[PDB]
Amino acid sequence: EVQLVQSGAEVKKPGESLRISCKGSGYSFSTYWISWVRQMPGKGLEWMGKIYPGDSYTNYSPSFQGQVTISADKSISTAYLQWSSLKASDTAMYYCARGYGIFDYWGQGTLVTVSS
Amino acid sequence: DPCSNCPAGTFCDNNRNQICSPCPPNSFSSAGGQRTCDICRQCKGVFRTRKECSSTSNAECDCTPGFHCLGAGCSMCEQDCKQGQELTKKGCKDCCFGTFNDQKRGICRPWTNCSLDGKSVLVNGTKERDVVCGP
Amino acid sequence: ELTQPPSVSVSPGQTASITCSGDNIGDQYAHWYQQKPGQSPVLVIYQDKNRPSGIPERFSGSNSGNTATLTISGTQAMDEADYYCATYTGFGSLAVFGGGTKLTVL
Repeated sequence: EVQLVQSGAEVKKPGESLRISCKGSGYSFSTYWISWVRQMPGKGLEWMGKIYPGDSYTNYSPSFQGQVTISADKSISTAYLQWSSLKASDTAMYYCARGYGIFDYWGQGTLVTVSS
Repeated sequence: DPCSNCPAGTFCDNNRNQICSPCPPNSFSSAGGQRTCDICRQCKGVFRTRKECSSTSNAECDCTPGFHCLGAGCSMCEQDCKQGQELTKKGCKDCCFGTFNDQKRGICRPWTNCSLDGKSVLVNGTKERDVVCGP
Repeated sequence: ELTQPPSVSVSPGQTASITCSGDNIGDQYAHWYQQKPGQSPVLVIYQDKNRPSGIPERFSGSNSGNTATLTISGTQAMDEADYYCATYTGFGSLAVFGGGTKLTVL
């Protein structure tokens, strides 16, 4: 079976940097896009951007451009989402998903709690 | 609970006083204790039969040639295109200039800009192949 | 931008209609995701009208003009969830989710 397994919950302070991960297994990781999706508590899904891990080509939605960095290590079939300085408003669930418009597999989500 | 006595391939109908009854043809039950036999999946159109269904296991599909699987158990089929193309609602369309696709599925993506990392272009890109960068 | 009604409520057995409006969204493929509390989203409709195998046949979809519609006939309590429309735009290579619709069943 194909699986997207994300890293565990994070508890951080504002101004801290953070990188969370999403490991794909059971398929050719380098040949499917990986999208990152934000869901603030009680709010809707928001597409942040995507990466093609074969050559690490990345692009972002305009509201997340310059706010986060998406990266990948294809030798370990892992995609990453990172912040240079978290804000309290970054508190949210973050999902990784396979695809660019059709998201046929989803990670289990990573909760990030940012509190002063 | 009596319904646990019905193994896979049978069902325990809570009507008719919970008796084990065998799954009718073209239905199945993959686990014991089920209250109904599920309808066997049918692979039609873009879907193609990979395994027929038995009394204890659902049929399995892949996609007919020209299509590729998506989702667990190949629950969805999406049309192939050729290298140098991408799928749109209107059909397969050639990649835009400056972009490429080296697969029979997915979307086009831009050529690597070598200059941004102090690199030069060794091989120009095509609609099927990325630009090759050198030192 | 894809706009959905924040709430749709029905009684069991009634038809639930969830719209997702956007300018010329009928020119794109619309996909529909279902999300239950505490779970990851699950795709219930793809390419405006196609249903993945395993999704109850009471789920259907359409897309035309400036509106895509997810329809649940004979809605059941197990269908209570948040529903999100999504499209991909090649002009910019962006994916866009609608704001979401919370479906409540009496």
